[PDB]
Amino acid sequence: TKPCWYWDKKDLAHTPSQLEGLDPATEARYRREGARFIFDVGTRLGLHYDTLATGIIYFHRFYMFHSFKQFPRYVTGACCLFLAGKVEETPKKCKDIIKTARSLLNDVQFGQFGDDPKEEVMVLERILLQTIKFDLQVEHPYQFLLKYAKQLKGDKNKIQKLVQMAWTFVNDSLCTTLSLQWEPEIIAVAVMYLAGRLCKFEIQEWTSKPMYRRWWEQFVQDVPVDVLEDICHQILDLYSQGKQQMPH
Amino acid sequence: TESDWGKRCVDKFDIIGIIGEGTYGQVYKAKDKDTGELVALKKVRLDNEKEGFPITAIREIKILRQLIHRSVVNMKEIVTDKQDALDFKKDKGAFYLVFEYMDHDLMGLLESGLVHFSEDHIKSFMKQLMEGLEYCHKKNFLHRDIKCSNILLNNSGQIKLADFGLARLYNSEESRPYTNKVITLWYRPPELLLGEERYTPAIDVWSCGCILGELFTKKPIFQANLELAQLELISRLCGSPCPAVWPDVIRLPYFNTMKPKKQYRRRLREEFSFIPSAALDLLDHMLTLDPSKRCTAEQTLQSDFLKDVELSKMAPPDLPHWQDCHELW
Amino acid sequence: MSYNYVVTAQKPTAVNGCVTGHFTSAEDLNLLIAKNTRLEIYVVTAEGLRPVKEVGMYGKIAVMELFRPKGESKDLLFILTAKYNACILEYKQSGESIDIITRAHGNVQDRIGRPSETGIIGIIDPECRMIGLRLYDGLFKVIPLDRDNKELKAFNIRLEELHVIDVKFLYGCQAPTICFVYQDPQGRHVKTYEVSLREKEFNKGPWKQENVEAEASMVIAVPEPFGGAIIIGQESITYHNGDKYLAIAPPIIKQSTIVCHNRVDPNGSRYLLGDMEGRLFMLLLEKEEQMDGTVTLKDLRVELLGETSIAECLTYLDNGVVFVGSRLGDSQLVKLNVDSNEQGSYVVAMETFTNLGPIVDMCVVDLERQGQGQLVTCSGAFKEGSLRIIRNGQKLHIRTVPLYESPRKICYQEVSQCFGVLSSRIEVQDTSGGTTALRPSASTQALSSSVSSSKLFSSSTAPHETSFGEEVEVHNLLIIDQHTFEVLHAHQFLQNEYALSLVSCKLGKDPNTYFIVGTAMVYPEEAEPKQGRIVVFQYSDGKLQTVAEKEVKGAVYSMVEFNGKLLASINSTVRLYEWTTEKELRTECNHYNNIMALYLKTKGDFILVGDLMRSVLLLAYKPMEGNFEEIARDFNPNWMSAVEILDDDNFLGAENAFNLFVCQKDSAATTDEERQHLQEVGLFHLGEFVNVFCHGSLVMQNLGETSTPTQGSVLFGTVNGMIGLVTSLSESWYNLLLDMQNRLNKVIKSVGKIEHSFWRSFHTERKTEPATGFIDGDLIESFLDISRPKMQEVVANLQYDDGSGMKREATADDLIKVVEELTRIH
Ligand SMILES: CC(C)c1nn(-c2c(Cl)cccc2Cl)c2nc(Cc3ccc(OCCO)cc3)[nH]c(=O)c12
Repeated sequence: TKPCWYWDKKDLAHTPSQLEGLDPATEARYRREGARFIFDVGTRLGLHYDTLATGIIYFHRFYMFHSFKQFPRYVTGACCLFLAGKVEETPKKCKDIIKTARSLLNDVQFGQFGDDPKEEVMVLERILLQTIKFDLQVEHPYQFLLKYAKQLKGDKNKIQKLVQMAWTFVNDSLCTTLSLQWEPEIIAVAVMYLAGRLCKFEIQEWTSKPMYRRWWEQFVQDVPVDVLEDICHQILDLYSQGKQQMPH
Repeated sequence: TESDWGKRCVDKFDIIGIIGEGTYGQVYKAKDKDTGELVALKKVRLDNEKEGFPITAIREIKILRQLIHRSVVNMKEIVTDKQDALDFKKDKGAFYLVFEYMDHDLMGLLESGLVHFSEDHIKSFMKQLMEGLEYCHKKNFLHRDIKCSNILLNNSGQIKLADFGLARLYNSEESRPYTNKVITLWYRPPELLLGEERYTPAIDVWSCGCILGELFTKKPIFQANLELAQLELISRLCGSPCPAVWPDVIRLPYFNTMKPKKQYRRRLREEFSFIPSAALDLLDHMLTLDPSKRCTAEQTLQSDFLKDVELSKMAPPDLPHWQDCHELW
Repeated sequence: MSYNYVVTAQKPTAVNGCVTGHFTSAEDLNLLIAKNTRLEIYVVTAEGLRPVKEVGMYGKIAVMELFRPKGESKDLLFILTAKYNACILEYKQSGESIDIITRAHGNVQDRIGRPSETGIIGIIDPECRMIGLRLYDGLFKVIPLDRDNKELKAFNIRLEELHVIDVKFLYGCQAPTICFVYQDPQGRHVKTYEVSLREKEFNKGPWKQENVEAEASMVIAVPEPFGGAIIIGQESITYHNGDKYLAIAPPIIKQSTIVCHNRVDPNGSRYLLGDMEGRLFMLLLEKEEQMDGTVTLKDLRVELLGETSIAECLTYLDNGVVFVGSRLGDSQLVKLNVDSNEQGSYVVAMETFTNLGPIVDMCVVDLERQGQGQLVTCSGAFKEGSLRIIRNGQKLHIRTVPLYESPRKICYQEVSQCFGVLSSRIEVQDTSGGTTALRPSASTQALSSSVSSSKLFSSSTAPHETSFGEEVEVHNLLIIDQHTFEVLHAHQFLQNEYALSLVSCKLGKDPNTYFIVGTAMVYPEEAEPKQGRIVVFQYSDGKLQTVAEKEVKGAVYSMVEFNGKLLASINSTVRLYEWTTEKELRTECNHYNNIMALYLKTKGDFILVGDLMRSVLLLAYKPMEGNFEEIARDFNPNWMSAVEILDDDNFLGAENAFNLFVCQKDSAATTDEERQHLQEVGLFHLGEFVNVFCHGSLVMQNLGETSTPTQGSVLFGTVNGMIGLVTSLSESWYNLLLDMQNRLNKVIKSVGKIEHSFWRSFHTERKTEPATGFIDGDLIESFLDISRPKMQEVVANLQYDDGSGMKREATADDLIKVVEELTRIH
């Protein structure tokens, strides 16, 4: 019926990219760059956040089936956004994505697009569609972050600080393979859980079950804390690997 | 696995012929070589590459995989032509959307006009259509192109909606600007004729309302060639749009522009007096001018006309297959 | 775009209705006969009919009634066309000048309504206060006959009884009153209402509902001496008038359905009744006068008079003379005698008016090696069935060959100097368990005979029970000599086997010429036949030999010879068979993308397929591969009655809505989608039901015939007996003829003031399109009949194009010459 889009962390040691001699740090870097390319390009074009994420999820999924050495990442990124726009009904013309990609890429990077940028991107659409098995519908942590926050009642200002801090964590998790390890519902909870710890908030008090210390179980059944901690640790790992610090 | 779409080859189907012309390619009738099932293949051509893959098809793939209902057409898989090449970037081979084959289409069955539709046949037909629309509306999807040709019927009496090419998600909280020229003039609601963007799901109800009337006369209700003439015909029957019945009609762009000849009174019950009482009241609510006062799909299912219809007792319309050829002397 | 020309070679002959009255003068007795689109006016004499006037109307005549409102000297005529064009007409004669006046006119179509099952009904009040029209279920339309209603404006009264069978205005009522039989789930009932022009609604009627026979068919309004109404059914005749109720159920009428009625005595003492088997009865109202001075109806009696042609309409004229208007066979004048003849009959035929009847099939054959061609039709039905031989000689010469059974298909086999004809006759389940024919006919009066002994469907595990009295069709292949039209041989097919298709040809390397028949096993239980045969016969030495049979899983609706191979359509499938050296049929290739492959035509390696609802599809045989290919399909949905190929690119079709259309290959190689699109470039409302298209012409060809502008020749036969001809034009010739039509339509006065452009517009219940690609040759050929002032008016400012001279002005004498050449194609 529907395909399975989630792998175990241990499985990422065997992406095509890894087995062609790319080391783990480099593939992680390529993923961040490709995702942030998609993010930045679409933001310049004024695209809805769902459209950016959908392109990123396509991009992440794509390189579970192909190697970064045979498919230049920024071409792939551009193509993903193009289709993402048509899927999410925020369409853009391919020529406009190229224009923006050229504005943001230097001369070396734009070399990936070859002699005809538009053609290289349009051609890849066939491969992308077959790669993602035409499973175009994608859900993202954002909608769950809001669906669950709406059910929190309490200090308007403390809850809004939680939401914005968690939202930023969602934007940052798109640069990672979490999109490939855990369903979005878990991500939304994980980012709430992380923002709560950082803000010294005890979310259970805002739930309909204020003495249910595991506040998330009423939102997402069957989630081990270990899973949430693994996700949080991975988000904070990205924050430490940079110079940037937690938003607070 | 069954989910790995886009890889299986169209070699696996014996093509029977071209049933019809679609939007993004021709539609073909075919038989699966392995199982013997009849399917309908919609050809999607990306060779033009003006915008690559057609969005119309993207909507049909995105939505119809989510939607599973007895009265919605089941997309089975997507198959491709032989690459004919080991290297990509040289492939123009098209993709085919596999659907369940449907024996007949409603317009086709009507255009012959010797099809007889009793009250019980209409009950069974309409209930399935509304149940499918309700399924789609609960999932917050708008068909936006409901016409007779889009309704499909096989001989068992099963009704299935199809051609979701223009379907898009509707958000009640966030008003979203829409295209505003989506439904065929004959089945377009007065709100769209007045250039109302951000339309409600009630547009689909109006179209299904025009069909309800059409099934009792065998003739479409509002036949016009131009947007103004259509508003006039609707007005001769439903009454002219005016704040008296449509408080927000003044906000619609073309209200001061597209005035009908007169400010007509509503005659729907008079010109349809030959319709059963349970059905006629359903029509009046479905053909209500103000989309905020127009009934919903769920409300149609909770009507005296459709509430107590039994889904099991399909009651198929009698279709002539012998003695139709030679007219009885 | 494509350009074509359509003319009538023989006008409609079937009688669709007939009335009497005082229409031409308050003094004369008139007989108005309505054939499809044609009105014939006669005057009754002591010998027969004197014709006085004939007009054509731009519409099918649906209602025809004579009435005389207070203040008029003579009867006026009301006519309503099938496109709902209404009008009131007057006859006016000025010495030698006869013309028809349009006194009132308009179109009474409703924007919303469901057309009724029993068709348009029109009746007029005895006091001529209003015209009643039943056009839609649940509605009764009233045209009040006031002097000011020159546009025939009308209003609808809501009618509760949705399914109405028949209605009449009653005699002897204080107010205008209607009597109608209607059907609801509890059976059929007779009910009455009063019509109020002041209130514009119904009021409670004079007498209560009575339950009537389930198959109550017709309502008779009886004149004032008795009053009330008579209800005719299948088994019983009943009279109702308030509390009075009578019922006679004589066994004689049960045998055949009664279809027509007419009053003989203005008193209402006597009526005529006719039934489908052609019998003519007298219905007698026996009076009894009471001491009040009042006369009541004592009893009803039915007396058989004799046999007439199966009549759509009867009308008694005067003395003993009755006009029999027949749709299935020849119309008649018959005299009713007081004394029976030695055979017991009171009916003796006077005159016989030719009716080509329903033309089920036909072929063109040069019987006398004349280069001309004679047209041989399958005409009529049941006892009226016949072949007709038709040749030009200025009128058509027509020989009639009676068959007394229904002819279905005809094909000519020259090698055998004879015709093959498929036929079916009606037998009835009898007390022997078998069946008995109601009369002898061609398939029983054959010189030599044979009966199929095929064992193919011999298991017949599925039971088919028979009840005494039920009808069955018995199908035969007739071998008929081309000079004498003697039935040389009759082959009877299997029980419940229908013969649907017939060809004569040679196959493969086989030198023998065969008759091949395609059949279907028809059982009342089956929605669609699932068994059938292709049978190969050889007619040799006065005997028909069964050569080979091929079983098929369906009905062989159509067959045609295809480059020495046999092309047959079985239900949805279109199949190509080869004829082996072992004299058996062998399948080569199949095509399945059809709903029902009803009609087939070929040209070269191309095949045109006519479908029940999917219009026409162009196939091609690809010899390099040994299979079929789909070339192009007409996606617009049309119900087909007959198809024909005009040339390698244009295709002609006939719709069940009485429409003609022409499809062409788009011949644009931009997209494979365009090539596969057959574009409907010709649309034309014919007004007739086309059963058969046939290439050929009846015009004598001495080879000296001037080459006419028209190219090609297709004849077609219709249900009303009308025979037509379709031919092609050059772009230059079409534009001239078309520009001239628009000029003629402004000049020529239409009966009922019906716009010609409206009449010829393509029309279904769901669509109306302006005609295109077709020249109404009958309009063009009327230029020769208009007065000189009108001719010169037509040619004013008329220019020619794409000719020797690019722009060339036309004169009245110029067009008379062109039209006269166009009259020579038929
Ligand atoms: C792809 C599937 C969902 C589909 N599509 N369509 C369609 C629509 Cl939804 C709109 C316009 C035209 C067509 Cl063909 C469809 N029609 C129909 C009705 C239909 C039309 C023609 C048929 O014989 C052609 C004989 O040469 C048989 C059936 N049956 C479908 O299955 C279908």
